[PDB]
Amino acid sequence: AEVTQLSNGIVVATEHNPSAHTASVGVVFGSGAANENPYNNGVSNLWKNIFLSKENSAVAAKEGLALSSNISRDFQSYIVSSLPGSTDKSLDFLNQSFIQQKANLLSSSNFEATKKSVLKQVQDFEDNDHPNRVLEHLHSTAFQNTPLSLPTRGTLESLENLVVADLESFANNHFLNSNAVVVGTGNIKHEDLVNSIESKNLSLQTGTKPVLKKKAAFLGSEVRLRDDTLPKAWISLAVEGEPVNSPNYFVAKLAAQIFGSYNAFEPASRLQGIKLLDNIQEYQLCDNFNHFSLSYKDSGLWGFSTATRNVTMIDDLIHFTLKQWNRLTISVTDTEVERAKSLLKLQLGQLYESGNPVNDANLLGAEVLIKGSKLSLGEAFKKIDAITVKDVKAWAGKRLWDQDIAIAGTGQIEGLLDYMRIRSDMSMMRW
Amino acid sequence: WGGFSVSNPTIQRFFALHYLVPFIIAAMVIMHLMALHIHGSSNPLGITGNLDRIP
Ligand code: HEC
Repeated sequence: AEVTQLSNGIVVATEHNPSAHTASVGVVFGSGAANENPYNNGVSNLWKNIFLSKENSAVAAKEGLALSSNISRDFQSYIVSSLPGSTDKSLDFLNQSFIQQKANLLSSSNFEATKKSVLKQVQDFEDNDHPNRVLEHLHSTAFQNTPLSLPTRGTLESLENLVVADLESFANNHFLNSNAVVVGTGNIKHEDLVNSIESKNLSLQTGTKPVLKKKAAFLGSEVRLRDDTLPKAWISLAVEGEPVNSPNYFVAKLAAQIFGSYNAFEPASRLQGIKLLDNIQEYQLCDNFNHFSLSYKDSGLWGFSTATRNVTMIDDLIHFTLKQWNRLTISVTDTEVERAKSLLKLQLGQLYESGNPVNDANLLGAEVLIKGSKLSLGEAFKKIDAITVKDVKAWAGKRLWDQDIAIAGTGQIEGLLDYMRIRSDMSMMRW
Repeated sequence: WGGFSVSNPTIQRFFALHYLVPFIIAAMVIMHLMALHIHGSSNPLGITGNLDRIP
């Protein structure tokens, strides 16, 4: 449970955990899809794909190393996993690919074979992964004409028109030092890694900063992707949430836990202590749903997602759910808040502490990049337990009560009523 | 008329009748609405409305 981080030339961050069996090293950049443009959208996803290409991947495999990378909105990360002993051979492969081979990975035979893969990849996504496709579109309309609206995997149109020069252009503007953090998780010590790094000098484009832009903003709107040939209806709905490093980051995350997630087929799920289940189970209004409090640097999204085959009662699904959310402003109970506290701790635990160093790396790098440090799991619990009913009520009265929303859906959505109908349910009549 | 000409039996039955008929119109208006509900309203384009309706 130690968050160690020191700066010499490069800001090095590590979180050691003795019993681990393995160790992971890599760099995480403070720039992701939210830094691209509508036309070069998909560059970051492309980088990730070449970094994992058959050529580069075969080199580290001989050495007994494994590769992993993830593209997000605010950040990007390249990671190399290894045994606790080869904690040095990872640092060689890292520098070899980001300085020496930052021109060998971009050959006219590799880039074309990779481009052909992300194209079949992103296409496959839009053709079949409906729930994620919808959540991606939710960000698209909620933050339109603003950074957060750009899909992480990029659009098929900005992708097929992307050239090697664009990769370089992006890389030379974001893969800088002042916008980077070298992460090390697994078992290796902070002082073990920091030495192998402060050994090899060379700055490589120092003093350079990435370009700036215009702040992200929420806009009440919707995008309806009707498709009557699909067998279900997938919809996502949300209000403007909380950004990371916000006084209410936790109240919000707790508020989502109150309604939580559900799966109509799993017996135990049907028994949960969520009032909403009394309303939706009578006529079986949906196969599943899940609330969330997504947070980013400039903004966030608080809402839920759901999938259903009861295409003639979608208005009741949406109506009941939004009536429950009304309660957070006027009648949420102590026991509901308490049930949430326990469950939030359990999930926040399983995330920050799993048996996989790669997840730890991403989380560590991402956090240190936005707030210059990581909040310890124990420090979180103290904040979570401190939340009162009054807090939830004040938060909801600001974020949920009579506030614009964003909607997105695909499939048999004829039954999803108009905007103003849904919008009206964000409140209740009173004397 | 109820007599030789328009007289006292006429106007009195006319009042009784004037009060009655409006309630028959009301019942007829309900049947009008029932008939309207099975296929719905038409629209200025003269074609189907089934592809885009609002509450
Ligand atoms: C001789 C014809 C006729 C008479 C008189 C008539 N209606 Fe209608 N009404 C129609 C028709 C036809 C429609 C269907 C309109 C459409 O959808 O194009 C209609 C539709 C309606 C509608 C739907 C909205 C609209 O205006 O289109 C209402 C309400 C209605 N009528 C009420 C009444 C009432 C109340 C009366 C009188 C007491 C009445 N109508 C008398 C022919 C009539």
